[PDB]
Amino acid sequence: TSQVRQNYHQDSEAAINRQINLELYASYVYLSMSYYFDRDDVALKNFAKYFLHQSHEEAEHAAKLMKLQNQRGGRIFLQDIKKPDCDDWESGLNAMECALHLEKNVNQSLLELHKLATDKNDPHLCDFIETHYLNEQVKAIKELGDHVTNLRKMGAPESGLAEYLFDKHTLG
Amino acid sequence: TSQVRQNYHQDSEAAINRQINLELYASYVYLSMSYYFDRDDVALKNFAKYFLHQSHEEAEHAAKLMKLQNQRGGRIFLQDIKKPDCDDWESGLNAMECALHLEKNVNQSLLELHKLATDKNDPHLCDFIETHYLNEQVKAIKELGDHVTNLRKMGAPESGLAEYLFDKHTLG
Amino acid sequence: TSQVRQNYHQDSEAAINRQINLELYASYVYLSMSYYFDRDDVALKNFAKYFLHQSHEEAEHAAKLMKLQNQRGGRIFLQDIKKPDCDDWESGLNAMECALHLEKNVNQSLLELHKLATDKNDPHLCDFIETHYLNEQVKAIKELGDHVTNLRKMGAPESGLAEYLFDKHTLG
Amino acid sequence: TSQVRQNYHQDSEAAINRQINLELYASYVYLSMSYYFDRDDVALKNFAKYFLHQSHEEAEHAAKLMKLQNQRGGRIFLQDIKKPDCDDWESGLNAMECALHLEKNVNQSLLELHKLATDKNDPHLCDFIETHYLNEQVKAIKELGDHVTNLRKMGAPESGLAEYLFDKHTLG
Amino acid sequence: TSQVRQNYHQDSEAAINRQINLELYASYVYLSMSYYFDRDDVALKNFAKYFLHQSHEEAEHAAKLMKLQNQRGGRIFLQDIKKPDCDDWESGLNAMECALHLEKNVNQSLLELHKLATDKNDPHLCDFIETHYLNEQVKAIKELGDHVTNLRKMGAPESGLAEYLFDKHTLG
Amino acid sequence: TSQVRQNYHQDSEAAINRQINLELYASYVYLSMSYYFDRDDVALKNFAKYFLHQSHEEAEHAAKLMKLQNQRGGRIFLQDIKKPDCDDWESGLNAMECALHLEKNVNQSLLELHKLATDKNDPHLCDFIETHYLNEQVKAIKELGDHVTNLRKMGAPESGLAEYLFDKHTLG
Ligand SMILES: [Cu+2]
Ligand SMILES: [Cu+2]
Ligand SMILES: [Cu+2]
Ligand SMILES: [Cu+2]
Ligand SMILES: [Cu+2]
Ligand SMILES: [Cu+2]
Repeated sequence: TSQVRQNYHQDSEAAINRQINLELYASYVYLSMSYYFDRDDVALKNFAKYFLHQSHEEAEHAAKLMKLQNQRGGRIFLQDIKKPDCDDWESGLNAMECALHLEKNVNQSLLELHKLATDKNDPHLCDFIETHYLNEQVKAIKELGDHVTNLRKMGAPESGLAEYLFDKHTLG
Repeated sequence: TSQVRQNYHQDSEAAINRQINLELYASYVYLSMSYYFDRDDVALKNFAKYFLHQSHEEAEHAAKLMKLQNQRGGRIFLQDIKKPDCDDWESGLNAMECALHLEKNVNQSLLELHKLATDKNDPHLCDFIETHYLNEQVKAIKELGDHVTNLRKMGAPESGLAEYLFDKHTLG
Repeated sequence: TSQVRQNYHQDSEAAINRQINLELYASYVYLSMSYYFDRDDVALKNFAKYFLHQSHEEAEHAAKLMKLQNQRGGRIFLQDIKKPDCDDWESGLNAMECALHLEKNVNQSLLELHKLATDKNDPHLCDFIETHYLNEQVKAIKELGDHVTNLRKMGAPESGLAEYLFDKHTLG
Repeated sequence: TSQVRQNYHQDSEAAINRQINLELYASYVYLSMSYYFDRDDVALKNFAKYFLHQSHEEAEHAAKLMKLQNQRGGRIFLQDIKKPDCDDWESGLNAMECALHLEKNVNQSLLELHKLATDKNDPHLCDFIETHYLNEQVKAIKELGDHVTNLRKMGAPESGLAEYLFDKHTLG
Repeated sequence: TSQVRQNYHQDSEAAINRQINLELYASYVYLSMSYYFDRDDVALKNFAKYFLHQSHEEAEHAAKLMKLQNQRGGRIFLQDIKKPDCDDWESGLNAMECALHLEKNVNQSLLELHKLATDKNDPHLCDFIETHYLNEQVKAIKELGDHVTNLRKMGAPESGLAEYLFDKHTLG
Repeated sequence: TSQVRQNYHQDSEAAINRQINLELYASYVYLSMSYYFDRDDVALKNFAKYFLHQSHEEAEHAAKLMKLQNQRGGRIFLQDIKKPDCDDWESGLNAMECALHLEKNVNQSLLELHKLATDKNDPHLCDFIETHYLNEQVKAIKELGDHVTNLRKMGAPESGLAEYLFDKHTLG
C-alpha cells in the first residue's frame, strides 16, 4: 500500500481510472471534430478552433484526474483510447449535438463517481469532483445547448449561410 | 408633519409612491425578460443583457423617486411588486413590443404625475419629473420603437436568423 | 424537457424558485430600511448606505439563483415580491435586529434547500449552495450579530449618541 | 445561546475545539523539529526552515478553526498544548517520517470531523472542512511522502551526504 | 558537550528553557484574549487585533530564545504550554489588566534570568536579555498601563460606550 | 476526390494516417511515463516534467500531420490509441531507454514515410517530413542518448542518488 494512501477505496481508484479514460476519449472525439471542420469541403475555421479548444480542455481534465490519482496514492492504469464513433458529421449543428450528448455522458459518469465517493465516505474525492468537474460540466452543457438552439433557429443544417454566420459571429 | 415639508401636497406624495411601485414593477418585468432570453432554448445573450440593463435602470429610477420622497418630507409607502404578466414571450420581437408598451404606460403615469404636480403648483416636483424622467422615457420609447421596426423589417419573429443577427449587430 | 436538464429534480426546481422569491423579498426589505434611515427625522446616512449595499447584495444573490435555474434547464417562475412587514423601525438597533432575523430566515431556507438537494442526490446543486450562499450567510449573520452587540453595549436604542457614533465609526 | 448560532450542534463545537488543540499540537511538534535542525550538531538549515514554515501553517489552521468557532456562535475552549513526543530525531528522514505520520493523524481527525458534520447535517461545516483543510492535508501528505521517498532512495539516514544534498536541492 | 558551548552554565540553559515556556504561555494567553474579543457577544475587533499582534510578538520572543539556546550550544527542552487561566474577561479593561499582570510576570522572570546570568558571569547572555527583552518589556508594560488608565478614566468597564470608543480611537 | 488534391497518392494518405496514430501513441506513452514519475514512491518531479513536455510535443506533431492531411485533400482516419506497453519503469534510466527506443521507432516510421513519398514523387510531402520531423527526431534521439549515457555513468539505476542529482541538475 502507498505511504500516502488514506481513506481511498479501491473502488474509487478504479472509477477514477475509468473517468481518466473517458476524458481522454472525449478529448479525442473533440480532436476528430476539430479536424473535420478544417477540411477543405467543410471549411468552418471557428468550429475547428472551438472543438480544438474543447479537446485541450478535456486533456486538461484527464491530467487533473491522473494528478489526483497520484495524490491519493492510487495507481494510474491506462487503457486504449477508443477511436471516435464518427469520422463525419456533415454539419456544425450535428457536431454540436454530438458534443452535447458526449458532455452529458461525461457528466453522468462524474455524477456516478460522486455517488460512489459519497458511499465510500471520501469527502476529499467528493469535493474534488464538485470543485473541478461538476460546474464545468454544467457550464459546458449549457453552452452547447445554447449553440444547438441558435443553430436550429438560424435554419441549420439545411442553411449553409446559417452555419457560416454562426461560425463568424458566435464562435469568432 | 416633517420639518422639511414645504409645498408638498399629500396627493403628490401618494402619486410618487404609486410611481415608485410602477418603476419597481417595470424593473421586475425587465428582469423576467432578461432571464427568459438566458434560457437554453432561447439563447439570445445580448437580448438578455439589454433587458438586464433596462431592469437596473428602472431600479435606479425607483431609487431616485424614493430619494425625492425623503427630500420633500414625504413618507415612502411600499407595496407588493406584482409578478410580470408574462413568463414567456416566444421571440425577441414580442419582448421588445411588450417593453415598448410598458415604457409607454410608465410614461403615461409620469405625465399624469406631472399634471398633478402642475395642478398642485409644485414647481420643484414638476422640474424633477421633467429633468429626470420625461426625456428618458421619450428616448427609451424611441429606441424600443426603432428595435421593433428593425426586427419586423428583418423578418422576425418567423425568422430566427433575423433575431440572431439583430442580437449580434444591434444589441451587441 | 430541456435539452440541458440532467439530474435536476422538479422539487429542486421549485425550491430554487422559492429561494429566488425569498432573496428578492430580502432585498426589498433592505431597500425599505435603507430609505427609512434616509428620512429627515432619522438621518443616519451610513445606516442607509449599509442597508442599500445589503439590498444590492441580495439582488445579486437572486440573480445568481436565476442563472443557476437556467443553467440546469429549470424554468424560472416569479411570484409577487411582498411588501416588507415594517415601514418603520424607530432605531438603528431595531433595524439591525430585524436584519439579523431576516438573514437567519434566509439561512434556514438555504439549509432546507441543501437538505433537499442532498436527498435528491444533486451534488452540483449542493456545491452551488455551499460555495455561493452558506458561508456568505454565516458571515452576514456574524456581522449583524456584532453590530447588534455593539449597539446594545453602547446604550442604543435609548441613546441617540450611541447610534450616531456607531454610524460614524463602524458603518462609516 | 449565541444570537448567531444556527444549525451548530454542540458535538460539532466540541470536535472543533479538539481539532484546534490538535492543530496547535502539530504546530508545536513542527517547531520542535525546526529547532532540532538548527542545532550545531545537526546543522541542516533548510530542514529547519521547512519545518518552521510548516509550524506557521499549522498555527494558521488553528486560527482559522477558532475564527469559525466564533463565526458559528460556538465557544472556544482551549486546552494544554502537550509537548511533542520526541525531542530528537537523529536524521532528516526520521523527522520527515514523523511529520508524515502526524499529518496523517491530523487528516484522520479532520475526516472524523467531516463525518460528524455530515451526520449532524451541517453543510456549512462540511464545506468549511472540505474547502480549507482536506485538500491541504492531501497535498501535505503527498509532499511529505515524496520527501521520504527521495531521502530513502538517496541513501538516508546512513548517508549524511544524502541529507545534505536533499537540504540544498529540494528544500533550498 | 556541544562543540560551540563556551561559558554557558547548565543553570542558564535550564532558565532559558523555562523562559521559552513562559513566552509560549504568554502568547497562548494573548491568543485566547484575541479570540474572546472576536466573539459575537463581545465584538471588539480592534481589541482582538491588538491581542493577536501581542500573541505573535510573544511567539517571536520564544523563537528568539530558542535560537539563542541553539547558538550557545544548549539543548531546547520543551514542556506543555498550559491553558490560560481564564476563558472569559467580560471587558476590554479586564483583559488589559490581565495583560499588564502577565507582562509584569514575564518581566520579573527576565530580571531573575538576568540576575542568574550575572551571577554565572555570562556577559553574552546578559547583553542578549538587555538588548532584546528588557526594554521591550518596559515599553509593553508602559503601553498597557496607559491603556488601563485611559479605559478606567473613560468609564470602563461599566460603560460599553467607553470600550467602543477606545477600540475605535486608540486601538484602531 | 477533393478539390484541392493534387499529386497526393492514396498510399501516402494511408501512411500519413498511420503516422498520426504513431505520434498519438508516443504522446500517450510519454504521458504514462510522466505520471509514473509523479508517484509518491518515485517522486522525480523533473523527470515527470520532462516527459510531460515530450508528450505535449508529440501531440503537436500529430496535430501537424492532421493539418497536412487536410491541406493535401486527404481524409483523416483515426484509430484506437493503444495503451502503452508498460505501466512501470522502476527507474529514470529505464524510462529514458524506453523513450530512446520509442523515438527511434518513430524515426524509422518517418524514414519509411519519406521513402514512400520519394517513390510517389511527392516533393511537398518529402519536404514537409524533412523540415518538420526528421531533424526534430535526430535531436530528440541525440538528447535521449546523452541522458542515458549520463545516467549510466552516474551509477543509475542502482544509485538513487544518481537519479536524484540528474533530476536536479540536468532536467531541472
Ligand atoms: Cu472533461
Ligand atoms: Cu423608469
Ligand atoms: Cu442572500
Ligand atoms: Cu493543519
Ligand atoms: Cu515576550
Ligand atoms: Cu513526434
